[PDB]
Amino acid sequence: EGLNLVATALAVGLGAIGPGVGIGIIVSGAVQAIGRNPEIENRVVTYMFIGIAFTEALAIFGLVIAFLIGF
Amino acid sequence: EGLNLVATALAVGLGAIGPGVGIGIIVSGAVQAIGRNPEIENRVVTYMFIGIAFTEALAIFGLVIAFLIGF
Amino acid sequence: EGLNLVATALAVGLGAIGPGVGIGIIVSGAVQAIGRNPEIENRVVTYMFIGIAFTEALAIFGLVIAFLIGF
Amino acid sequence: EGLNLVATALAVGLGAIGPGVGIGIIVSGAVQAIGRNPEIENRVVTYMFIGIAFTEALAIFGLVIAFLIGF
Amino acid sequence: EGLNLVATALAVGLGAIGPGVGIGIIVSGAVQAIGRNPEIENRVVTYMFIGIAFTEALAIFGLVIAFLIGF
Amino acid sequence: EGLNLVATALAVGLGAIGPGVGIGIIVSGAVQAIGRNPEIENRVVTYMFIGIAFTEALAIFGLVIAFLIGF
Amino acid sequence: EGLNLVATALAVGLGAIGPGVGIGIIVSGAVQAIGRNPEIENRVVTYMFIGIAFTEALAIFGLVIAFLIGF
Amino acid sequence: EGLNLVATALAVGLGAIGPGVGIGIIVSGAVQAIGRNPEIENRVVTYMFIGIAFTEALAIFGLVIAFLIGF
Amino acid sequence: EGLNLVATALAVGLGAIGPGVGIGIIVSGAVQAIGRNPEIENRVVTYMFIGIAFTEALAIFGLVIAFLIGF
Amino acid sequence: EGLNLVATALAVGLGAIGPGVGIGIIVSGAVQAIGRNPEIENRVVTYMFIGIAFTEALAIFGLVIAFLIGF
Amino acid sequence: HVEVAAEVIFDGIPGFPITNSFVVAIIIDIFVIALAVAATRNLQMVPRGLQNVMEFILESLYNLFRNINAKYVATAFPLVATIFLFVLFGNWFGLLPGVGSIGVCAADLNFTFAIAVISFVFIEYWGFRALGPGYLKKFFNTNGIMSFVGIIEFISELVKPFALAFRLFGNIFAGEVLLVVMAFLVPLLLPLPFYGFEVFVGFIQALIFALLTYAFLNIAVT
Amino acid sequence: FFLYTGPPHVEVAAEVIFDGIPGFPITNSFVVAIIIDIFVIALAVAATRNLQMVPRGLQNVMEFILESLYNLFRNINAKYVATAFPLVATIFLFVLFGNWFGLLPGVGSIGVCCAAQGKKLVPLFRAPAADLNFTFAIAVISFVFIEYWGFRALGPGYLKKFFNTNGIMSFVGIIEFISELVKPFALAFRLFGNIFAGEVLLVVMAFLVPLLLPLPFYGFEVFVGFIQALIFALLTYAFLNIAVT
Amino acid sequence: NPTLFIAQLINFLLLIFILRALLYRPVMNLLNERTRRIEESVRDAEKVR
Amino acid sequence: PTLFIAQLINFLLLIFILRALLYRPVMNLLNERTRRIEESVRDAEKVR
Repeated sequence: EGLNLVATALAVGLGAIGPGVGIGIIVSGAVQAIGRNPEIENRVVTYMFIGIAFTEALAIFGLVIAFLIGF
Repeated sequence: EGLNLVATALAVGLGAIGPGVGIGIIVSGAVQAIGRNPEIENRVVTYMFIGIAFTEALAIFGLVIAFLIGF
Repeated sequence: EGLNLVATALAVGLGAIGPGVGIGIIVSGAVQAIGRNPEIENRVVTYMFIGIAFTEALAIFGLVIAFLIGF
Repeated sequence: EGLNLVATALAVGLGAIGPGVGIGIIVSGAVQAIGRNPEIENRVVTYMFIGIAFTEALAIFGLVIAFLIGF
Repeated sequence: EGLNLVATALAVGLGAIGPGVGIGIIVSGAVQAIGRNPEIENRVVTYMFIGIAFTEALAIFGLVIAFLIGF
Repeated sequence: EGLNLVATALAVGLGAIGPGVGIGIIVSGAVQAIGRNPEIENRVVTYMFIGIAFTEALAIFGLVIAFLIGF
Repeated sequence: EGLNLVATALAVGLGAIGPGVGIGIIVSGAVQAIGRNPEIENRVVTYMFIGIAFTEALAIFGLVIAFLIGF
Repeated sequence: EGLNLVATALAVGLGAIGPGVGIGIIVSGAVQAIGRNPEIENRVVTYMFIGIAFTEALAIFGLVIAFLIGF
Repeated sequence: EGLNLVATALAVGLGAIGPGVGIGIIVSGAVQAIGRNPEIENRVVTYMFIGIAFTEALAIFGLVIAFLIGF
Repeated sequence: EGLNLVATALAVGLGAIGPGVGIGIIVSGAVQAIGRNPEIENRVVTYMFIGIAFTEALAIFGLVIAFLIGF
Repeated sequence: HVEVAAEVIFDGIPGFPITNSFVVAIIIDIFVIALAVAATRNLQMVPRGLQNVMEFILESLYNLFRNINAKYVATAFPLVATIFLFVLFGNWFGLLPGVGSIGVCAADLNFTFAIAVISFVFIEYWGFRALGPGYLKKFFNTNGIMSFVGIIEFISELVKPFALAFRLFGNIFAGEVLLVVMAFLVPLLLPLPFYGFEVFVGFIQALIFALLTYAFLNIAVT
Repeated sequence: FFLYTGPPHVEVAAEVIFDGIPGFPITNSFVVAIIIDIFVIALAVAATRNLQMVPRGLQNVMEFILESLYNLFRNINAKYVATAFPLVATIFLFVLFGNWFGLLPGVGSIGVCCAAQGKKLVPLFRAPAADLNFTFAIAVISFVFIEYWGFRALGPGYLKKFFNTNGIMSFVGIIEFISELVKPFALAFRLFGNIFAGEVLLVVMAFLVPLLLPLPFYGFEVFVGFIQALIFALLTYAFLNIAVT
Repeated sequence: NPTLFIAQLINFLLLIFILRALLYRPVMNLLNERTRRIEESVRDAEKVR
Repeated sequence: PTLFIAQLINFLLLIFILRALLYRPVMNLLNERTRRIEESVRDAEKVR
């Protein structure tokens, strides 16, 4: 009917707006803290990646729901 | 009818957008705190987890409601 | 007329949107405060839990609407 | 029809996001102030409760309609 | 039909996110200022309540039209 | 036909928000500047009121257009 | 039908919140700028009104177009 | 029919939403920076002109899209 | 009934929303940095322009997709 | 009908918004860290590059699914 | 079962036989007069409670207004005092004080509009009295390029009292609706202290209305 | 520059099957996975070489990569830096291999019988990263390894991390356990969406104007695939450390 | 489907085990040996002094 | 089909771009790693 296409579009758009500013401020805070001290930069670089991964997982859930709707 | 598919799209998207920026703010503030003083990472990281879990609780509430509407 | 499904989807997602970033900002402030004043946990984490309790309580009221759709 | 339930869902969703992020900002400002100095905590907590009460008033404004539509 | 009901839901629900974040930010700034300078506690409180008077006025602009459209 | 009612609800729904976030942010800067420099006064306040007026003009336009279409 | 009224509602509502808060950001930035240094107040005066004029030029595009919809 | 009217309303509103907060942040950053120190006034003014040009580019893109849909 | 009209309008508006809010924060940060120290100069100019071109690409997508529907 | 075209418009716009706003905070944090400890120039180059790479990863997810709806 | 209803009436038209808003106002006035009688005749040099209300309410508000605007708080002291010791008292009487709109065989729009009309008359009388042409200042003057919205600012000020009346009627009416909803489902307030939250919200709304009147007066000053 | 022709059409699918099903059910993903494993084994054999501390020689590159991965794992934690290092190194250069070979000439057209008929021309490439089964298996294995490591290190700790996290009133458990459980599914879906999305892009975007449009797209896709492989490798260790911590 | 997933998991596990035994064990051993040789050489320089 | 030709052309262009983009930096890094190993060997010889 075409409303499934609307559902997929809405799902991916939501899953894209969600983590955009998220990962943005993530890496912003990461580079900030690195500039404050390049000594503990490795530890914070390790710690920010799980935060990136959770947001990416939410985005992936949004995308795979659209794919599931497609099939 | 396609109302179920748009329902799942709305559920997952509107429940995932919040926790995305949420995780963003969480790990952002965590990384500024750790770079500022990582001697207390032991607790800062623990707080991040408890907070990460709290926002992921809402994330999985949205996801499980989307799954339930999908089945 | 299956508007109940989209109704509960929108309710859960768009009630969970806010408390997500609310948890994010409260724990950003708290991790900053701990990176300033660690031993104050006994009071600051109490205020943390109070603010947390309000947030997921509001989200849980949204979830009660989601279950009212079940009713 | 189910449009009344959609109305309730939209009302609670839009009435829960607002105070949901509100109280988060409230407690965020309060906790940065505390971490800055835990000597004015009495006044800080009083103003925080005032803000929490205003946000709760907004939440009730967006929430009572959910039951009113049921009537 | 129920389109007037969902219109009431739109009227009351919308115009809540912005005033909610405003209620957040007003006291966030106020407590930051008062912790930064407690000698201005009276003036900061007055400049907080003026912002209250405006943002709650916007919230009630939403609420009054919600009741007008409701009846 | 209630579509006009929906249009009015949506109109005022976003109409009374512009200042909401605006008075939220404007007061923050004002009180922070006052705390930074309490000597400067009445100039920040004149700019404060000018900004408040310019922000709330949009809300007034939204409300008056809503009234015009509602009557 | 009332779709013209929906068009007016969208025109007045959307495109107003953006400039509505942009004005607040402008004036707050100017306020802390002068608070930190009042000797640059003349340049701040020159910059304020031009920024406000441009954001209001976006807002008036939003408004006059709605008047055109009204005819 | 009316679909073009609401289409134009949505176009202008969603083309004004972005550049509004855009120019707001533009001017806030510019006034703050020039308040930090004079002698870079010409350079910050040039960057200000670049910013307003880039925001008003998208503004006029939305405006001319709506204008062309008008015919 | 003219679905392509609203499709083009929505595409243009929701493509053009992003770059303004991006470029605002973008040049605000760089101009604050250069106000702190003019040494980086062109080096920061180069860091800024490519970042702005990245969102210009999304603006191009928003315009082009509407153009395809428009012709 | 053009509901699929509306789906493509929604997908592209609402998938462009997220990365578009995010990269702004990304490169703003980058230039801030340039202005404060530019010793990390290589590190910030790498980290901002990977952060954006995630952002247009989300963007290209949105664009490719939008094409699929258009396919 | 929800049974809430709107008590909208016409102030210009004669009072209705029921007159719920008028009855509530009369009850609030009677309670205030009783408190004043108890605190006036039985008044000592250092009274506790009887003079405590005066010291902690009237003197505190006068000090706050003087801090906000000294030498103008004195001029409009009656207006702020009238805003105080009222509205909040009417809401306290209307906060389910043994009736709750039950057993019948501020929320009024007309009253709020009249209060805002009094506020705007306070503007037209006192504000810009020290200047006369102050209302015309920064409004389409020679510098009207930077003050084009100045007349729009005046209109907002004209709309500011209307919004104040709306905020007086709003929230206060909301509290009534929330209490009615709690009675219909989950009675005895709610799991949270609904009644206490409503009372605090009404008190905060009255204080905010008084402060808004004082701030509007100060803005009219400059 | 112009792209006068070449835009024949666009076609995508969830996955692709392969031959050999009679003796044992084989999908094209299994063929791709076997090829990636064979290439990895060949690289290790060449990397080993004489193994007499030979500098450079194309083995120093593999040695440096392994050393960097070991340093990253050590920085993440040290309780299981040695025992679990082979586990993370298994994902490293294997997810990377899956991301690679997607830009090979006709990667999406490999094994097509032929646009004339396409009767049984199943593309026998089916990039191992671009298959839900492989990602699901990898995530399940990683979650099982993390759970076993937590049980072995602190068996009471794994249970007390949720059940006894806060016995009085509420507790971090349940929500924490639910989040960890979603973490395996989240990791699986991450690999499912990644690589598959890159292939869909390389098909659709290059279907129109296949000249300098697919080039930056493939560069970004390769960078994203390497980033995703590194992210999964680091996230396994991060989850293990969080369980230990 | 599920059988194919199980087969892929088994193949990946076998390849990973073979690699850990042969390359990862030996590559790590070689790198550690080189580093330890350098460190013990610094110790031998100390002994030389 | 022609999709294979397009993919081959894109892969060739990508390889040509990458071989000049940072292949020299990669070679420099590899040479540096080999130099570090050789320096360790030389240091061992010297100390012994």
